Amino acid sequence: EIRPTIGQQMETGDQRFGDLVFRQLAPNVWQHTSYLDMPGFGAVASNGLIVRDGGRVLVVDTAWTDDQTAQILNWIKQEINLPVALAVVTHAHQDKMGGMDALHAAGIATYANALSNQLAPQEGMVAAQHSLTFAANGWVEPATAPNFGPLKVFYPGPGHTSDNITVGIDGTDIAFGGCLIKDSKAKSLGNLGDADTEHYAASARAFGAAFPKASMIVMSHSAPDSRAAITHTARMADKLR
Ligand SMILES: CC1(C)S[C@H]([C@H](NC(=O)[C@H](N)c2ccccc2)C(=O)O)N[C@H]1C(=O)O
Ligand SMILES: [O-]
Ligand SMILES: [Zn+2]
Ligand SMILES: [Zn+2]
Repeated sequence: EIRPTIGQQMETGDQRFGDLVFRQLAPNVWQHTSYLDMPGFGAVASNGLIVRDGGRVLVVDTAWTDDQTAQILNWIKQEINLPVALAVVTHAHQDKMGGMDALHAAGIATYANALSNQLAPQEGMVAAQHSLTFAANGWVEPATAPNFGPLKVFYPGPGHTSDNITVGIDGTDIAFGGCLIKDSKAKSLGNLGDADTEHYAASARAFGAAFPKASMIVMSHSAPDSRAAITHTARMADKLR
């Protein structure tokens, strides 16, 4: 059993598949979890999403590595057995974009914030194939996100990074904050090295206001939580200013 140093532990309802863990969150939504092993420190878990939208699958975030991301595709083939149409990746860091080459090799169309694509090489990441742009209110420009089905992509402003984006799943209780949101019991906002400490709190609140209905808040390094994760993240961020 994988017991992360950072990230949620395995609980009942989790399925181990190769080096990864999968958890069903709703009839057509699963959380993928992958682990980066740091010698002398242990494993760091990272979470993304898998969405079945009719007859295709949509992915939110890669795993840490190409091989782990290929394992996600293999899990999809074995458990869902539908074509993977596209992926949205939520900023240019390894936990979110480390497996882009695996998606590209499989013929999967990839999308990221234009800024993520611009930062990608500087951050050691392969850029997505397509760039999302955003209105001043944070909502994705519709023509840059064609055929996204239930995915509602929102740029909340600079926080964890300047490029961080978020994704709601229409028809479900779920909104995904990626690395921007930490859980309601976290005492740290994680790595603030690339963070905007002035604007973080407003960005966390903007995420909450963009997806006001969502009751299940999914994030990169904790199990899904209530909206208290948003409130708590914003309150920790208030202390940075
Ligand atoms: C879990 C993290 C503390 S690390 C991760 C990310 N860092 C990486 O992907 C690094 N490439 C990395 C280096 C060494 C060990 C683990 C991750 C970041 O800086 O936002 N997201 C951070 C976060 O979400 O707070
Ligand atoms: O990250
Ligand atoms: Zn990051
Ligand atoms: Zn992270």
